[PDB]
Amino acid sequence: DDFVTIEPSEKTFKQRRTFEQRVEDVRLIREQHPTKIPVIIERYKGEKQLPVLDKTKFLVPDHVNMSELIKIIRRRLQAFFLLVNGHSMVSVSTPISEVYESEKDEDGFLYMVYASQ
Amino acid sequence: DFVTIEPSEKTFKQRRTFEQRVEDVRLIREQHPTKIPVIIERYKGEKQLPVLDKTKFLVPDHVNMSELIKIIRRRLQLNANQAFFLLVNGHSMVSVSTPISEVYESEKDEDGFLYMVYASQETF
Amino acid sequence: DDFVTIEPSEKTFKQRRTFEQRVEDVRLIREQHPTKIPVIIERYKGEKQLPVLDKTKFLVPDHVNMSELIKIIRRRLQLNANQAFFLLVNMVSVSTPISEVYESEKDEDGFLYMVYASQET
Amino acid sequence: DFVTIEPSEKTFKQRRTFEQRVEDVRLIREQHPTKIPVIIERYKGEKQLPVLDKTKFLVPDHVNMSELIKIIRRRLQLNANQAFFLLVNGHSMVSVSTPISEVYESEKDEDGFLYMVYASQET
Repeated sequence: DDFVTIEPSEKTFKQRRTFEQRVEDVRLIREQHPTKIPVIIERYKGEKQLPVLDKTKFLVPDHVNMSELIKIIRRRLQAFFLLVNGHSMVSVSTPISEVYESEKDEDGFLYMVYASQ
Repeated sequence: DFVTIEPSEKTFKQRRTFEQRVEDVRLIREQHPTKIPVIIERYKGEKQLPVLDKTKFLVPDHVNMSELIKIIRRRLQLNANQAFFLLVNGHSMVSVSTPISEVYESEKDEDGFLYMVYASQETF
Repeated sequence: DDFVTIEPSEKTFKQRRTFEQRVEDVRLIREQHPTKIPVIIERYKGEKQLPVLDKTKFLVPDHVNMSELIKIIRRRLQLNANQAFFLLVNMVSVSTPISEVYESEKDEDGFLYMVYASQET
Repeated sequence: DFVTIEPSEKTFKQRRTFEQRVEDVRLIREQHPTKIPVIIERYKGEKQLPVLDKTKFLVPDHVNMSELIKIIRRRLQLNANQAFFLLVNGHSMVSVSTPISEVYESEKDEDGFLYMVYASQET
């Protein structure tokens, strides 16, 4: 009745922050952490089996391959797909720095979604 | 805000189960029957040589330790004046004339990989 | 309380000077210094760990080899021995005199181009 | 009229103790030997220019003041016509071609930081 629904989060990262805000975000973190890759990791739009994670923004050291990042997200989530830009599978031995070079967004973030296989 | 990931400092062996590594060796043997699977990493306390990016190597059966030493020396861009040691299983010093197929059958790990570590002279 | 590292202009040498300009730069410096090799040394585009070099254009005596050049640039960047620095031409033998590397690896414009990174690639 | 809200604002030196700052520098010296630690703040009575996104900077040794001025003008997103002065210890350096590593050796503060203030007027 008189209860208020207090909650996050209707919108994704790109919907909650403007392009100019995201560009400056990436600039600052790359200037402060030059050897880390800024990764946005969100739940796939359709997903309902896997749970939502507390945090969506990750600083990933250059040399960590996708396999270790997948393991880290698996543990944080407590059949798993980590899809770059919402659709792309990458070889799990690719270092995150190489994924960044080829798949980074125009805003400078690297976007990934996780989803049940 | 941002979650900072601390990278694992585990070696190749520590990152994979025995089942996984034995399977790896089998597949390598299937697809590369004339190659020795060699894991080469930096000596744990090394301070006079940098870390190489690649640690997983496929080495032809017929070469000697000297040829493998020269290949890794060149990846490191080392000078002739610069001492360099390749320790099998982190502690075994092999005659450079020894064929690698011989080092493999004699020093390979239980998992089927041949493990080596590289170090400078100042480390000793 | 985290520092911001500043970067000066990161336009590459080939973006800063046209082909015709670079050919003329080489013609002039080679007639001025016939025993020296004109070398362009630049940080790899993806490299962030190593600092940017203060200069791009180097005149390297004919007899100096890559091993000595690497030592000199490592000192210019104030690197410690355990820090990775890999210097790639446009890998070549580090004992070869740069005059011989120049003859076999020089660019169409007459410069010898090198790039450095924290990985051997 | 308008009510002018004027609250005091702490500078970097008022936010961090000398022992905090002097150790920050000594450590930056170890980790970034080719860089100069610079504090850049807006002049307290500045009436035109906006606030810079950050205060603590590492500047490569070879960058001269002319280059640094161009970099900060870009960070502030200024029009070309907007006046901008980058004052080292409150004064403009006559040579804008001296490497900041040399500026550091004559202008650093006791804590090891090199302090700059920017303003739209040189006096």
